[PDB]
Amino acid sequence: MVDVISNVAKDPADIPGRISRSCPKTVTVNLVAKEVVADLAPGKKFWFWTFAEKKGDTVGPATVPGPMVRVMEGDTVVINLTNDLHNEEPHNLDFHAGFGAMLMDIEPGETDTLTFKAKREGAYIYHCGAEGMPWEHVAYGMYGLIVVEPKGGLSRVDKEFYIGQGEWYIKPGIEDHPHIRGYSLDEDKALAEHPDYFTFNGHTQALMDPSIYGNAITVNQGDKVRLFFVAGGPNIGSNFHIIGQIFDKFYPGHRRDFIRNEETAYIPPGSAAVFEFKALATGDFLIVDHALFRVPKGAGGLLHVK
Amino acid sequence: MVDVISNVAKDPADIPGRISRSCPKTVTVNLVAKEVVADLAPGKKFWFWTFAEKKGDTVGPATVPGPMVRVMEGDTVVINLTNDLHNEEPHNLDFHAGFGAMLMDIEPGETDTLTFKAKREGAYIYHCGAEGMPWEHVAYGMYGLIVVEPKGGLSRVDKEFYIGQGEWYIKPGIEDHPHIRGYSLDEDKALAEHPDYFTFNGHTQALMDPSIYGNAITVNQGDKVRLFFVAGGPNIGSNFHIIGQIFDKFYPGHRRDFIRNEETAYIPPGSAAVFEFKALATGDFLIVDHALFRVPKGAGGLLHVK
Amino acid sequence: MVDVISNVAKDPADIPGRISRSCPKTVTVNLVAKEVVADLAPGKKFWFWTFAEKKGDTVGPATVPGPMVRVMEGDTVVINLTNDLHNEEPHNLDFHAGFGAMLMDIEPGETDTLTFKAKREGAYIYHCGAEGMPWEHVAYGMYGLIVVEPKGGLSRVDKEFYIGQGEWYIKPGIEDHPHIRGYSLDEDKALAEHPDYFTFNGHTQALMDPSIYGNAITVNQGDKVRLFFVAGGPNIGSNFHIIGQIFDKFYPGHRRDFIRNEETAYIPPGSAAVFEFKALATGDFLIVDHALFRVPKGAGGLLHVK
Amino acid sequence: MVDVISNVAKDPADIPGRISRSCPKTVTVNLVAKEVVADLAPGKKFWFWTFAEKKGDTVGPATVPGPMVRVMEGDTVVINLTNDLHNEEPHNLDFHAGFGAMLMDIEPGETDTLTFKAKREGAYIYHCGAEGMPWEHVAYGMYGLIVVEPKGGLSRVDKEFYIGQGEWYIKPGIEDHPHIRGYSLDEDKALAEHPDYFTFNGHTQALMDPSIYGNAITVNQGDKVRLFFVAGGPNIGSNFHIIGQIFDKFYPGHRRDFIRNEETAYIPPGSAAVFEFKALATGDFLIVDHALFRVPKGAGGLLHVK
Amino acid sequence: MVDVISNVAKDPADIPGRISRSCPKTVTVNLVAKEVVADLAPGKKFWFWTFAEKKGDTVGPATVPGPMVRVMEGDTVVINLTNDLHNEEPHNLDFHAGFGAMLMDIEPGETDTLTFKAKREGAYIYHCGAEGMPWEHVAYGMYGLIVVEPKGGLSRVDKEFYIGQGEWYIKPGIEDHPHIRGYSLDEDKALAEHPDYFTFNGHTQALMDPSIYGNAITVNQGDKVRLFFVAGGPNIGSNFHIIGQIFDKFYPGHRRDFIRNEETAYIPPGSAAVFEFKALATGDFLIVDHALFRVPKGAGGLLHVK
Amino acid sequence: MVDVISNVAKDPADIPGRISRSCPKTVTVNLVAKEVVADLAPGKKFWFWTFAEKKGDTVGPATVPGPMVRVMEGDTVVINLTNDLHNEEPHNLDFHAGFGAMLMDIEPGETDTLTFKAKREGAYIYHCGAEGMPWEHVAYGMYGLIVVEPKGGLSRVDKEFYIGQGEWYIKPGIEDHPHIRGYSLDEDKALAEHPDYFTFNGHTQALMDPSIYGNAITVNQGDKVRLFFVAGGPNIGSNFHIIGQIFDKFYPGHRRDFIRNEETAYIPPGSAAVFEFKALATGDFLIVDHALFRVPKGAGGLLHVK
Ligand SMILES: [Ca+2]
Ligand SMILES: [Ca+2]
Ligand SMILES: [Ca+2]
Ligand SMILES: [Ca+2]
Ligand SMILES: [Ca+2]
Ligand SMILES: [Ca+2]
Ligand SMILES: [Cu+2]
Ligand SMILES: [Cu+2]
Ligand SMILES: [Cu+2]
Ligand SMILES: [Cu+2]
Ligand SMILES: [Cu+2]
Ligand SMILES: [Cu+2]
Ligand SMILES: [Cu+2]
Ligand SMILES: [Cu+2]
Ligand SMILES: [Cu+2]
Ligand SMILES: [Cu+2]
Ligand SMILES: [Cu+2]
Ligand SMILES: [Cu+2]
Repeated sequence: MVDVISNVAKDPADIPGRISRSCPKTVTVNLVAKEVVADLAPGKKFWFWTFAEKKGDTVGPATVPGPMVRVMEGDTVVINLTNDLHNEEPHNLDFHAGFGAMLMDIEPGETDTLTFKAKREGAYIYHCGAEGMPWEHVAYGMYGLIVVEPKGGLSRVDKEFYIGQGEWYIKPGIEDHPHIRGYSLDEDKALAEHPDYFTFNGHTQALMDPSIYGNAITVNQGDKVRLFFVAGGPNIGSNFHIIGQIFDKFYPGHRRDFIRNEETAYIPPGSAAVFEFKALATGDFLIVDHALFRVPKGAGGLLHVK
Repeated sequence: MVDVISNVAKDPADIPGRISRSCPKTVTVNLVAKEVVADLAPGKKFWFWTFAEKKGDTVGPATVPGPMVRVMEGDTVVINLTNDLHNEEPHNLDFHAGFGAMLMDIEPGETDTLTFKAKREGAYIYHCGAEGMPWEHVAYGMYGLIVVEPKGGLSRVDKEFYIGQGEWYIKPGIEDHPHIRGYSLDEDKALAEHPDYFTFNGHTQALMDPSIYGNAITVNQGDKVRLFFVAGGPNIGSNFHIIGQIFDKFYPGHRRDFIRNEETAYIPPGSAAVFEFKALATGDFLIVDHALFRVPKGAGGLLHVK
Repeated sequence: MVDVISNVAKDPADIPGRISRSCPKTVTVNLVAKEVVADLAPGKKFWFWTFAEKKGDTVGPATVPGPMVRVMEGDTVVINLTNDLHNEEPHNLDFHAGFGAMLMDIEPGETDTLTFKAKREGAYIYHCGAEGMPWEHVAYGMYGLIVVEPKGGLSRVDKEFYIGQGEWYIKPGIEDHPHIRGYSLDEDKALAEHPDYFTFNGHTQALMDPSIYGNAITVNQGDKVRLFFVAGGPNIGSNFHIIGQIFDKFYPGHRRDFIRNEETAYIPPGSAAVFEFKALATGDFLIVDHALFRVPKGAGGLLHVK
Repeated sequence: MVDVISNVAKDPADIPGRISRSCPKTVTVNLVAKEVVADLAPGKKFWFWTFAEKKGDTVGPATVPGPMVRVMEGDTVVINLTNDLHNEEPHNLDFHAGFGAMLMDIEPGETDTLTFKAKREGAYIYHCGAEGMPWEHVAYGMYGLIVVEPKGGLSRVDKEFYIGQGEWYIKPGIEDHPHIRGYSLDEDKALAEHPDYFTFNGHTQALMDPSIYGNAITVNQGDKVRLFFVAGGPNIGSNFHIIGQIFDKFYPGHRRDFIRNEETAYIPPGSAAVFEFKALATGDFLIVDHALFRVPKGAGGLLHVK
Repeated sequence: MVDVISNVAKDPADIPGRISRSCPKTVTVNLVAKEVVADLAPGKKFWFWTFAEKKGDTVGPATVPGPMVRVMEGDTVVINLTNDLHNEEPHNLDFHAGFGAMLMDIEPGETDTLTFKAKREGAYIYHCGAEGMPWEHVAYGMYGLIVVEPKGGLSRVDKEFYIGQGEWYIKPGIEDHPHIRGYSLDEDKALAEHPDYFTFNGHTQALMDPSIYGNAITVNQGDKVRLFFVAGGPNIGSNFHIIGQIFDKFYPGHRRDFIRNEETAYIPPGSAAVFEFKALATGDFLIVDHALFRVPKGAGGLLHVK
Repeated sequence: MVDVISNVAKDPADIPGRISRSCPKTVTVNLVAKEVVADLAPGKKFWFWTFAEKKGDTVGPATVPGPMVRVMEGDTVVINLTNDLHNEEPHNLDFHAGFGAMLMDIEPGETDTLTFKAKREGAYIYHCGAEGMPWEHVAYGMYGLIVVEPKGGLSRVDKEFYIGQGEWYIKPGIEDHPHIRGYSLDEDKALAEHPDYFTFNGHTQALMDPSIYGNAITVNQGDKVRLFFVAGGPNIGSNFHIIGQIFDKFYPGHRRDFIRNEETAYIPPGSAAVFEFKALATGDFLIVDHALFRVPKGAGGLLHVK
């Protein structure tokens, strides 16, 4: 029987450590595909397909976006994916950071390993592309961010965070688990690109609710901040912008190629990027897609400066 | 009782003077938030929320986009905002050009001053973000462009213009002023991102009608032209392009970071940018968003070369 | 009476030869506007307005996107357009690569020549803008790509291809040719930006069907690949991305201005660009817009690496 | 009767203040041409022609190289030159930092003003070019350094110093002042480019003797150091290098154009340049021209790191 | 019997025409090696070995430096060298602009052709390297400048000039032509690098004497000036500098690689370079090597600004 | 008693292996200071002070320039210097590649280790600076080249070589070893900068004599060649140039900062640099300082292309 948890919100501080090395290495991460029911919005239970990071023998939590992977250019990257036994649909990986870096569909219970070399630096998206239906798998929340830093790592910053944006089309009733009163993917609404809710880090109120990481992204005044951003979509890009903030550096792919002083950057679906800004002003600031009516739909977050 | 004027179209030549100085200064502008009824489209009266520039004791006209602000990097910028006495909803400022450069909601009648230092160069958007509902306030037309030029100013050009694009969702009847037969904002159409009309400089026929600035943007052949462009949205970006024209320089944020020879540039909502092109061909040329069915809806302008 | 052919799919290998010269020249191409009925999707006949390239006395085939034009910066470009006698609506050219490079509407039967100098390098779109209704003419498939290479030509690559993306709004019945059972343009669906099908190179299954250029784009492992890409629209841009591939170079307009290591690039409607990537991984790879539900609608292609 | 002082050594710390402004200004300096007898080397009295800086009503000391002038690009530079009453030969100015920035020969007693605009940034040499014999006038020590910093000034550093290198050809006996037992310029040795002594800051032991600025150039470990360097010549350039030090930045003329990590830089006679290096190692370090036998001849200084 | 002419001074305006083409071509020049007696200095007859340019059937004059060659990058360069019948020593060519671009020693009377492709842009020196003794042949004045401009040519300028610097060691008596009372090369003085005279364009007073090209280099105020400079040596480089002038651009080899705002540039012997400066100041200005005692020896020229 | 060998010529192919790693390491080299008598020129025995590289238990040969050291930026460099027991004067190291990277004078017999971090990339000189008389120690031949390559190493080339230039002042008789008939350093000639011989790699005929490395530097046509060059001096720089060759890249200190297409580059004494060129022409080519009378004095080498 399916697990039913409060939410799949991803902490935007659960980030691997900064890179200060030039020696290539074999970086290795353990992932587990987890089908879960949880609140998408307040009062709305949704059937999620998520990624969870396994450390040692311990696993979870299940989140949207998935766990942030972090490596250096020239490293060898090993992702062990497991498909939980209590899942329904099969799953697999697809890393934009690698050349032909896709796994083969693994059945619930089986576990396979994906090995690939990260030979192009940048922020990339990774996702579930199983059954040749990447649309359906991403739509349910199976997407995360991988960053390949250059040799020596990116310029050091005071605080760093991770945000994944996505849109959701909800149909009441789940085909499986009919006992559960909650929503399932809507093909029609999805095909028509007419979403109901927008989410930052897997929840409509995530980054807006103190209980659900509402004060999670907080920085001291005068700090340099870096933001690893993904647009999971699966259809709508993000006109990303933070109120009262100016992006000193913006690079979608390479550190060297960037625009200075961007206010709002269009991040297309299925793409990741890096934002850099100094927190020169104190107080609360609203993180939002600048398609503003999107914000009421949940494209709304909160940055704190002390 | 509400004022009812023909239109809120903004002259795309009402531009402050070019900057040729390196001495920082305290540049100061007087704004007044003005709720007005006027033609959005021919035969359609709409309830606008606009910005107007006050010179000396004289104010107006009320326009969309709002008045262009123009400063140098390192200047100190002072905006005195006034909320007219005959307004309904409260208002405030939000400048993308400044760090935590937001005012506090001022009530109809009261007047506050916003002081901020412009320490990042570029073209930025400013707007009304009052009542924590920037979507509603921008949707009614409360958006304008500010440019922070580098020290010495941008490279001199023969002719310069100012264009703000926006989309509108209209509901017949205004909740207030029921006597007026005209349209008010539609939450549903707005939330669904399905606009009825598109406008350049606050009117569907603005830049297309000789009476309403139709021949306003005219330049001599062989001239260098610069265009300060804003995408007010509040939801739809602009695939900006001018027929028979090639953009020699395009920079969304910094002068140094630009692409040469762009044909169509995506300007996301809540963003401003600078276009530069030589008028090497004579005659009439259609300024349009390149989502072409948008053009019938009003995303259509006119450039004249003599 | 109208011609009725199986499809208007464009071979993504029918490309002019690479440029290795610095001597400017007068490059000349013969085009013929061809109204045709053909399969848009399997089982759906659509009324197309296309461009065809005339070599010597021989013409055709009629395709979407139109024939790729290819010149050097400083060349003199001569396009002879002919409007077939059995056409209905008038037509003309509009080249984004030239300054005021638009023809005048030519009637079915008449033939005019467009001469222009290509003095800005880059990948550009060209299209039919006749009757002052570029939306209607582009919507029916009258769009192609022109590239102006720098002097010496772009860096040489092993394999090169040409892809035009577009979206379609279909209404059953053609106003003309009522005898034909097939679909015509839908103003309403088009104005609302709610397309039914998406196409790569003029067909929903083109680049997916072995019969219809399905294995057309095939390259040997370790090859450098260049892709000339257009977004015909006429309303929807393309979040272009190829699965298992990383773009080493991406330039929308100038060769010099580009971003390294892009995964997904937003190509706005009415714009063309150049993608460059090494085929370091073997096997099949899905070419798609990353608005993934678009892929089921036909935004789906196939790249083969041996 | 001539003045006879111990030495004309220039303190390499008597430097104007750093520039942190972008507002152009009229910077003004008062100079006085001073013929003096002093020790060139220990036990060798030489007849010097020097420049001295007049502050307020007070003047002196007389030094080689002359006083460092320091301005910003776009400033207006005013140099009042005075030729002392007890001088013999006439004198004038010649600034490499200005376009046609030469005075006219002023007679002993008379005083003229040189006004010029500094519209090209960089480190330049200035000198006495009177009587159309710049060789004779420079040979006697009439040379100094002027730097035109960019707007905003050069990047700030912890410690800054000023060094002028020169070579000397000495003939016993002065034509004038026969009573004095000391040396005068040797035409023959000078014409043959065979100097006897080399000097840093006007003395053979200057920068080597604690009494004569020997510990004058001292910096704390980990400090950033900037060095304003002139090669007075008048015939021999300087293969400038500091032992145990690496120049992180070296620019002869423009800040932007520089080589990173230079060990020894050739500074041609009649040229000035800027060296930048971090003092990462403690202890004493020998400043020298790398024509090493030059060092015994006096091309030898001392840098201290604590 | 040997010819005896007044001087071998080269007009610094006898320059080929500017290049405004990108089409490679086969540029061809006819040279004739001419041994001549003439004034090196006033009252001093010297035995010169020079190059002369043959146009059509007409040849001469014989000059130092030799005739300026001027081509575009990618051209094919053909130099027909002739060794006059009344010469003594054999001669040949050696172009620094070409890969293995050396002729074979041609005997007096015989004529050979040198063909080479100019595939690296820049200013280069060419000279006589015959008998494996390039020192002896260059010492007598057999050196000239070749420039390979990029495709399109260098940026256009108002006025352009050509200057070759050299030093001379003179021995009274010529081994051949004993009847002539004049000077021949001195091995000892030459080997010891102790020259007697310095020359600009083959004469000590050339560029200083109105009769001998003294007012030859004259430009209008506000003009852009370009200078093609060679350092023939054969031993001493030139600390080139023009009084009252600042070099806006200086490139020894490639147009792209240059330093801005140089005052004095060291040009090593056997090297050529390009100087660029605006003539913003009127009047007379002294062109000189900044080894100033060199100027009395003849390293002295004259620039006029009106 | 002193050793007496034929010559101290250094093989310009005895070069450490190319670097293809980014992992910092502790690179370690064993040096031994060796006083030796040998032929400077044919028939002239000179008293040399040289460096020799000790591999394992085996040492020698003794050469000028000393052994080439080769490391990566960020490595830790360990040089064990030994002063042979049969030496007279004490010795020490001085690396331009390190911050305060000087040893203390070690007595004949004693052995010390120099540890330093190479944190600035480039080609540098190292030498003996013992007894505070670097002039005397370098003059006798105690100088070599160290290169700090960037992470990943310099771009790979087909063939690589090592050349050290120097000048010599010789006095007959050695103060020590009076039995030996040969020459010792001349203070006077040295102080006056009037050298007798010039040498490439420690011998006048080295690189010119088949027996003494005359055909040592040989490369196949079409090969890319890199040259690590030092100017030991100790007084005269090198106007380095190779006949029939063009330097595609020239960097004195940093790989990034370089000039393209240099013909002759001035390398000041006490400096090292990197030259890069393609061997597009076959046959013999003369390597020389372009102060051509220097070539007869021994500044003459030989490059072979097959
Ligand atoms: Ca990315
Ligand atoms: Ca902007
Ligand atoms: Ca383009
Ligand atoms: Ca300078
Ligand atoms: Ca050159
Ligand atoms: Ca170096
Ligand atoms: Cu899945
Ligand atoms: Cu993807
Ligand atoms: Cu408002
Ligand atoms: Cu905003
Ligand atoms: Cu048409
Ligand atoms: Cu178009
Ligand atoms: Cu004087
Ligand atoms: Cu000077
Ligand atoms: Cu000759
Ligand atoms: Cu040469
Ligand atoms: Cu020693
Ligand atoms: Cu040294």
